[PDB]
Amino acid sequence: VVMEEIIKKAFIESINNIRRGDKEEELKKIQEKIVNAKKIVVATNNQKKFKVIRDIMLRVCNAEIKMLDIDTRFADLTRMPALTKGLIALDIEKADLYIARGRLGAPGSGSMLVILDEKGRVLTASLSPSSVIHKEDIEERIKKELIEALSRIGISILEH
Amino acid sequence: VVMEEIIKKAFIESINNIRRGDKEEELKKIQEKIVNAKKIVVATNNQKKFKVIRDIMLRVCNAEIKMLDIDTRFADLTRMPALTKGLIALDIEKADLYIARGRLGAPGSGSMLVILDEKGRVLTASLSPSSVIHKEDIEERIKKELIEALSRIGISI
Amino acid sequence: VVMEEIIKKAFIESINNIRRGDKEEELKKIQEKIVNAKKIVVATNNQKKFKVIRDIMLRVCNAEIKMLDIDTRFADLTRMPALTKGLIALDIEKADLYIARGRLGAPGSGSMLVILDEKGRVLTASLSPSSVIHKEDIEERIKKELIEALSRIGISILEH
Amino acid sequence: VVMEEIIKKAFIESINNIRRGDKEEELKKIQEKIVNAKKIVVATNNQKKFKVIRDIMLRVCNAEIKMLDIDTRFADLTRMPALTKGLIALDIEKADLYIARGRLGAPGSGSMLVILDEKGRVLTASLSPSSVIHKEDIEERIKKELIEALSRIGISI
Ligand SMILES: Cc1cc(OP(=O)(O)OC[C@H]2O[C@@H](n3cnc4c(=O)[nH]c(N)nc43)[C@H](O)[C@@H]2O)c(C)c(=O)[nH]1
Ligand SMILES: Cc1cc(OP(=O)(O)OC[C@H]2O[C@@H](n3cnc4c(=O)[nH]c(N)nc43)[C@H](O)[C@@H]2O)c(C)c(=O)[nH]1
Ligand SMILES: Cc1cc(OP(=O)(O)OC[C@H]2O[C@@H](n3cnc4c(=O)[nH]c(N)nc43)[C@H](O)[C@@H]2O)c(C)c(=O)[nH]1
Ligand SMILES: Cc1cc(OP(=O)(O)OC[C@H]2O[C@@H](n3cnc4c(=O)[nH]c(N)nc43)[C@H](O)[C@@H]2O)c(C)c(=O)[nH]1
Ligand SMILES: Nc1nc2c(ncn2[C@@H]2O[C@H](COP(=O)(O)OP(=O)(O)O)[C@@H](O)[C@H]2O)c(=O)[nH]1
Ligand SMILES: [Mg+2]
Ligand SMILES: [Mg+2]
Repeated sequence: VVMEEIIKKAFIESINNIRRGDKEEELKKIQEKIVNAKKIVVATNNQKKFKVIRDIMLRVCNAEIKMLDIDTRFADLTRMPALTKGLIALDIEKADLYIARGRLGAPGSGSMLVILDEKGRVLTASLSPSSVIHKEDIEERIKKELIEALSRIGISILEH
Repeated sequence: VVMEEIIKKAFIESINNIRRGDKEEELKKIQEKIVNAKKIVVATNNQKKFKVIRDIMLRVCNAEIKMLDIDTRFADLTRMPALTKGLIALDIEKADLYIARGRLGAPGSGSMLVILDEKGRVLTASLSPSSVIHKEDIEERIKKELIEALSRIGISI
Repeated sequence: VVMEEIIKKAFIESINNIRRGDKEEELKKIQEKIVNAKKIVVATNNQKKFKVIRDIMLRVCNAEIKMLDIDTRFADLTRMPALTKGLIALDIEKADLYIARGRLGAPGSGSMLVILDEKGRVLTASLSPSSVIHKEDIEERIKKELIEALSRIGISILEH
Repeated sequence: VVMEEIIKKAFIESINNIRRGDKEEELKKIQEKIVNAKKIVVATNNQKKFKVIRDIMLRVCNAEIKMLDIDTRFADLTRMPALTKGLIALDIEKADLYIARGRLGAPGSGSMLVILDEKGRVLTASLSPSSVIHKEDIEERIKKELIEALSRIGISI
């Protein structure tokens, strides 16, 4: 069943006041979109943030993965920089998923990593404190944010 | 030093390719906005949700804390329901801080708890998976979400 | 050539600070999207708005055109209700274009008619005052809105 | 009565499915916020957009009026740049009214002039076609946009 249909049903539940959380069928659909993706676009500058994310994604899918270099001055004055980044990618490349990483909200708010589908829907995301608290190397943070973003919707990065 | 000024300095750092992450002064300003709020709106009309959140906030600040008048479940038809719940609150009550908890994104995407300031800025947030994964009490979950949203910007219970 | 590439060119003009207005290639692409649509969804439950819109759109394209079948009234709790409606249609139906009409922003701000494509981009739009001021039948207002929305991006609705 | 309270009444009409169009009381409130503004910010660092808009607003109010120190061109890669510009002004400046002018949506979609209040709500707005269609100077178009935005909410010169 198409994604549009599963979503119309969750919306009807809410109108009729009987919506009692996320459903199994919904999680399954999000899993499918991710593992069967054919094209993925990652929004970063920097050839080594790209490498951490590409090596993790090749473990869950058989997709072509392309970097896209976003002049970030055009995202970091918006209300929600990471989310802005993914949508910039959405407008200028055809793909099945878009992954981006940046400031969550107002300055001092820390990090967000987010995954969008081909219509801009937020499928999953992950968060980190300001580096002034967690004090980890940016590469190591990206790894953890990705692994948790995949696992909270049911995709394990371990051997099957 | 007022919030407008701190954000201007951060914005001009980004214009000049000098921004190297969140600064000390930015964390301290957020911390202050939260511990010094005189009025907090919880963007909900479910009494269970309201109660866990009111009781926790009462340990970090000294504010009047009220729930909303109308059902925020109608936010569940937008792209980012939790976010929408905050902005609904902001439209219909004056307050220094708005707290809202709902679905993150599309159906299946789990939870988001977010804290907004009086102009709708996003100060901090935390996320959980769908409950069919974590299998916890909703009151337990809200409790862990709020504690993490505070500790990540440097407030400890 | 594809919409992603045309938008990329425009984004690279802004980055390089030589973006001195919309380009003819941009207008042509938007016209083409509208003229060649096969499926259109009108994000309304009002049979009177639907009819003005369907009778006008049939003059410029040869598409299947339908309305939305869940309640749209809850859009009126959000910041930009006409927009929200278009995005609710996007999320629950497959189509090449979405057309919505509602309140512009805050209570008292009048009406917006808006047109989105399959990825949620805003292609064109038009406004009316509150009817406390303009005082006209709704059908007449819908008609004028749609006509201006189409012609400001270069689609003539007249004889020929 | 305050804006929050007028907005809550309208939201309750929608929930009970009795809302129609705009109310008289709502128009008067918006009129009153604009005519009595003490501080207006024009969301731009371009002097030419600033003068046209400053000159028109002085025909309807007695506000102090300012522009910004930073360029708002950095909004032009978002989905709705004119909106984004207004929100960038709201984040770095306290005012009663914010006025912004930019692209409506996607490239080729024309222009939008938009007015926000102190919490970011959209009060009124005006659109033009791309200039390759209308062919007029930018100072003339901005002048037309602003005059229509005020008259559509009932403020005339
Ligand atoms: C993950 C998710 C949250 C959500 O919004 P909420 O207002 O937080 O939750 C609506 C209902 O969904 C169920 N639920 C949400 N979170 C939880 C949870 O963490 N543990 C349990 N047991 N149940 C939950 C409860 O019945 C809630 O009352 C909605 C509407 C959704 O579709 N998915
Ligand atoms: C939290 C935050 C993130 C952010 O955007 P990003 O693209 O993720 O980071 C831009 C720079 O900000 C710093 N930074 C962000 N997160 C981290 C991190 O987790 N560890 C380290 N060492 N540094 C980081 C790095 O120097 C990056 O090169 C920006 C732009 C911001 O203001 N705050
Ligand atoms: C319609 C449109 C507007 C727009 O942003 P703006 O800040 O309003 O204008 C950017 C440049 O686009 C040109 N422009 C915009 N509106 C006009 C106009 O009404 N008349 C003329 N002659 N030119 C205009 C000017 O060169 C502006 O400096 C952008 C960035 C865009 O891509 N399209
Ligand atoms: C200006 C405005 C519009 C609006 O939403 P809409 O879907 O555009 O219109 C809602 C109802 O308000 C009335 N109405 C709206 N626009 C018009 C109009 O232009 N002429 C007339 N006669 N009536 C109108 C009709 O009863 C509509 O069905 C809402 C919900 C609002 O609060 N304000
Ligand atoms: N009797 C009556 N019903 C109305 C009027 N305006 C709207 N309605 C009802 O409300 C429905 C929704 O219309 P509207 O909210 O404009 O549609 P939307 O564009 O889907 O939001 C209509 O189809 C009518 O049944 C009116 O003036 N009189
Ligand atoms: Mg309606
Ligand atoms: Mg003919």
